[PDB]
Amino acid sequence: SLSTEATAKIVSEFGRDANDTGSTEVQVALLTAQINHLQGHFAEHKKDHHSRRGLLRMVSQRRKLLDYLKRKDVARYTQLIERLGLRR
Amino acid sequence: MRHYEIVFMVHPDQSEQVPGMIERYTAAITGAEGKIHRLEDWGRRQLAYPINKLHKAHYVLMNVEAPQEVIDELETTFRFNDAVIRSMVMRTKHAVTEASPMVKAK
Amino acid sequence: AVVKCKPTSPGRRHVVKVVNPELHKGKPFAPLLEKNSKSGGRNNNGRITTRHIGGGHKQAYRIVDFKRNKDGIPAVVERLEYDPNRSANIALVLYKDGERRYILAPKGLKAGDQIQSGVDAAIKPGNTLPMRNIPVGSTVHNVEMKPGKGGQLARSAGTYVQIVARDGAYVTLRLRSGEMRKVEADCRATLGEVGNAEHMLRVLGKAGAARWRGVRPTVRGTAMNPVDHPHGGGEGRNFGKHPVTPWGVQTKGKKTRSNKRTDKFIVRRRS
Amino acid sequence: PVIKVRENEPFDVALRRFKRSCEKAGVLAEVRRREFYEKPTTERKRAKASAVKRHA
Amino acid sequence: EIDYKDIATLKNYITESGKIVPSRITGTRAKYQRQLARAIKRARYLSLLPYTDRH
RNA sequence: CAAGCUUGAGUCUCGUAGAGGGGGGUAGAAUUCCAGGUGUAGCGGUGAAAUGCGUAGAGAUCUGGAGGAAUACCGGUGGCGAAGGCGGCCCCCUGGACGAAGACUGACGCUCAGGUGCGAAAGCGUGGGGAGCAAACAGGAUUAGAUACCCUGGUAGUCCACGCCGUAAACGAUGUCGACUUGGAGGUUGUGCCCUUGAGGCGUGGCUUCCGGAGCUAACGCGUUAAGUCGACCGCCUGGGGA
RNA sequence: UUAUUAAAAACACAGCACUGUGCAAACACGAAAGUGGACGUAUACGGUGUGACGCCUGCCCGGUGCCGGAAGGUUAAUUG
Repeated sequence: SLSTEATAKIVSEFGRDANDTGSTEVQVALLTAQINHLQGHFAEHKKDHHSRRGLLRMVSQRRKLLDYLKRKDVARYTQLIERLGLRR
Repeated sequence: MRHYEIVFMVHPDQSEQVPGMIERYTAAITGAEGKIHRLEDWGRRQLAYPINKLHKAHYVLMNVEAPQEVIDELETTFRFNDAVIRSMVMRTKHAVTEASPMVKAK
Repeated sequence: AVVKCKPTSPGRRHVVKVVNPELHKGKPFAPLLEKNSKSGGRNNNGRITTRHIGGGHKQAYRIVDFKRNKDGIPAVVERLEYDPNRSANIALVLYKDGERRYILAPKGLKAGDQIQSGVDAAIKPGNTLPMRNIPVGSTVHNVEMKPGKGGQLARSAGTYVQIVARDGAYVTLRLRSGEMRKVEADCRATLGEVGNAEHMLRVLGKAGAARWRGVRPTVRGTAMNPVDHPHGGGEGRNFGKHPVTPWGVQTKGKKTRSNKRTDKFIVRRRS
Repeated sequence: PVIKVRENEPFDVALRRFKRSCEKAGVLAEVRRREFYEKPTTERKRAKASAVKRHA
Repeated sequence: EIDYKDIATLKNYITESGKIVPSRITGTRAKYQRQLARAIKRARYLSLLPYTDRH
């Protein structure tokens, strides 16, 4: 998974505090970082279905978090999807 | 920087090339900002079974903390060195600076 | 990559071509080109000595360095180039002193890789060493059979040779034909295997595609008259005889190797 | 199952010791087990049945 | 704390023919039995222990 | 609709166990084959035989070599995985689960037609590889016959890379999620407490095997891992054949 | 493709298979030198049969051929 330092950096830049590790923005950012990191692994290991299942779990969890955020506050949703480079 | 435990056997006829091999390996490990936790020259030991029609191989043990590039170079060196008849690199959880039983027997 | 063309024409239906986006799209290196005139399979008597040769696209000969005797000096690969004279691709390398040469492109090589020949070269694909300095079991190509003569074995696309044993002044090689041969250790070889391995996957697709390569049609002996071929004529389709060459030598089984000079180097014949 | 006939022992006790050692090593059972192929389902069912009958 | 280099200790968990003894005979925990099996296999690789009584 | 809350659901910290997956390397035992030494008339196989190999020197034994496949002992109604499945050792990449004490978000949840993905073995396509085993096939037996069981061989296949196939008694013949309801003996994996007496005792989680109480069931049996008492959603059934 | 009575179902063909060939290659033209094969090197080259693709390609090694075997029998020049 992500190292401790990368996780701390993401939590700091996406959270309202250094301890706000549960915010929707922090969770979506961590999931996006893990997906982007896994992208390179699966480019080389196209036959790793067992890990791709966890990758798809991460993708679906990020999708549900983004849906909840868009339904809750669309402004933060837009800021997040522009800061992370989403929307296909 | 992960910790590794390196054990390699040398041909018995090449026992005096072992100090030079150790010198080169420590040079390569510390040159890459790595540490050496333990280094033990067990000397010649009777083999439990013949390896390449040989008995009485020369054993050396190393405990190093080094990146993966230098460890890959060390494995390549072991593979291409004809004097090293057998080697094995293993990861360890933490640094090991305690004397192994082979030298703890004395 | 291996791509199949869409059947927009009966001649294009079965064409399967090999595309390589890394090949140089441009003219080859001029100082390493020569005139390569066609022969039509005719010898100096003007007679056809090898049938089914003729026509095809004009080709210029690339001077490929098969000796690799520029030791000690590193070289970098500038680009991979198409070579019409062989099935493999060739790489234009640039030595440190400014000399450019053509070598057979091994598998995995790309522009920017660094190669070197000599007894001190590192063991990696592209390097050339005397076979006594190469570990037993390794896979090599462009092998010499006489020291300093130039590589002659494993030069086709995708081919390679593995050193199976070394003793005294000789090493034993397993050729791509499955034959075990002895070669003296001072002969040189290049690490790795020849690139363009998917060359065998291509399908020409139409009769004209073979004509571009200078291959004229092959007439079956049984389709001729008795004066032309031992397989003769007959009312209808008749064979009734053992298959032979146009000159009466039994094909399909009869061994033709007769060379007592080189028998001492053949450890075991192919099978 | 190496048996070295030590001094001051008759042959019969050495032979009986050799048999005891070769049976504690389980070589005959193994070479009788390995002479025919047992499907993975068959060996799993046999192990399950043996574990079930080892309950008394 | 089972070390493949501790052949004096590993020889207590192998038979006279070099085979690993089952955990039911020595009554050792499953976790330390797995550690012992791994250590014995590694020591067999390093030719510190025999694979069999033959070689 | 608006604002909340933390108990459902997630994030972070530190660790734990594991044949979870993908890639590369390597080790030993054994089978087969090749070459040679010793050695001589049998070997192999079966209920018994014969086909088969063997005086051109087999089988046995010893030495060297080649190649492929699978990993004895550990090993265990043991472990991991959604399922199919996963078993030498080492390294590289990587998913999930669990536990301790906290911090964080604040219903973000459950189920899911159509849809998509994974999916044993056999089978198919291309290129390799091929020791053992072995559909088809051949021969020897048995038999009234024997297109079989048994024997001697043996091709595809089994193995690798990449695609396809999408089926199994794919089974717990038991859909997923959540709550509640007496017990006993174990296994495995964390964690806490105590002159730690001990490989100790006492708690507290996760997964797991057997027995059994109420209850339920046509019965067999299930029984806190329910086939008991309920709730949400889905799939499916409507006599046997035809099918 | 039968110039000048036959244009076709014949020949070729891409594809397939077998087989030979380790490079001074096999093979071919050459009393020879040499040349072609090829400034190529088994993913290459020659020969033979078949003839895109799809589904496939069963049984027979007695005869003839080819390949392997080397014990034995027979057997040339030579030897005398």
